[PDB]
Amino acid sequence: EQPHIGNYRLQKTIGKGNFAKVKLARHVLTGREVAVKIIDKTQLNPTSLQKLFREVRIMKILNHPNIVKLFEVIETEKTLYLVMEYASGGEVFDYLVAHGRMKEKEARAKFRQIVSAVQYCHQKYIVHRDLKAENLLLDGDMNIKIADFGFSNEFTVGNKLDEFCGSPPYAAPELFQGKKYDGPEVDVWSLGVILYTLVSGSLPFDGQNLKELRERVLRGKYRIPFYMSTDCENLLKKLLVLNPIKRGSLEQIMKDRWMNVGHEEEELKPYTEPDPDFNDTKRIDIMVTMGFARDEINDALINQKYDEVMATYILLGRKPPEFEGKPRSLRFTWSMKTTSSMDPNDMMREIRKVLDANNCDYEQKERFLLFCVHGDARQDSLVQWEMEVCSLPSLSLNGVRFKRISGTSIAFKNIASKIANELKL
Repeated sequence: EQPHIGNYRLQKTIGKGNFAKVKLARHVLTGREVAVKIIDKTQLNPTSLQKLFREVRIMKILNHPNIVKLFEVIETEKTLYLVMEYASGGEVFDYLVAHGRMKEKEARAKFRQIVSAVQYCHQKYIVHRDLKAENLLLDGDMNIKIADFGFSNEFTVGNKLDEFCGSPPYAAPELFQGKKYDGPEVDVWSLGVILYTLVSGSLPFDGQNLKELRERVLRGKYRIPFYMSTDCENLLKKLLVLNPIKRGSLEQIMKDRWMNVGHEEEELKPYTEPDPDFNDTKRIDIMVTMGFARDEINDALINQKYDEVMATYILLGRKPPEFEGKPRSLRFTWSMKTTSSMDPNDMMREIRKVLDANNCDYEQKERFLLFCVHGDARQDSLVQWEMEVCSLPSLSLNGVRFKRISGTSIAFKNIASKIANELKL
């Protein structure tokens, strides 16, 4: 029986991977929603267990509105639990699944938040090294929420790193060569791969094998589409520079023309951390009435070890759940390809038939939600995802929400697109 861990009631899985799985949960004392990353302690070798100490250490010190925040760390002998901020809006590549290549003015809104977060990290001498699409999540307001610092580490001027941990398509060419790197320049490369992909719909480098992907990456030439602005193409000449010394630093990037069109007054400036507010008396007096002793509270916030007591206090300064006095009414990136007037239960009968024809297996979980799976794990093509029928802000219109649980974004986009093209609603 595992419905609970610590003070949390665990819910569905919202993320899965080779060595970690994430579940949505509700804190039982304060009602807030969280994501719980479940790391199995028995399958770690010397290197992965040094990454996990680096991961919890680094998340303890980042405090930025577009970086997933840590709430509590709970340990057992064989399992480690990181309780963190739940990003309920999906991932930034959902725009490309739903709508294809993004408009530069919309890509700029997210890329300003991504660069703000990533440069805030580089200002605290932290490099992410896994800035790939799967790690750019969105909250309920579609704000960027950068996640999974598992491959992350600190850097110091004068010292160099040698690990290669991130995804090959987003990896700077120094990594492909086994070359000792300085750090923050491999994220600046990797952000150029992200921006090229959001405004063009596909990755800048790709081959049908790693040797071809490596060769294309090292030559550093990508396709300039007809619809791409000079401004955007001049910025990628600052991100995708083959020589790491010649690549801009994100401080310069912030002052690039393309990142500030539409923002002439408010230019993108380095984010300055707020001041630590570990003495909010309203939240302390709420905790004492929930059964915590004032001294235990004060000590826990001075010791800063992300235990039960510190977790309740952080969670209290998050928006409470709304007071309580059939498809869901949700705000998601709907598309006219999947919007319809048809009765939702016949919408699911249609969704289930199309899944069968493209050899997708699924399991019904709620009245309007399926968990779907397609591909073969040998071909790096296995992908799992949710499909839910949700209402839109009108009278009888409903859509189909796709959310990836597992698998590559590339493979998710292929299978989700093909289902959406063939839904007849």
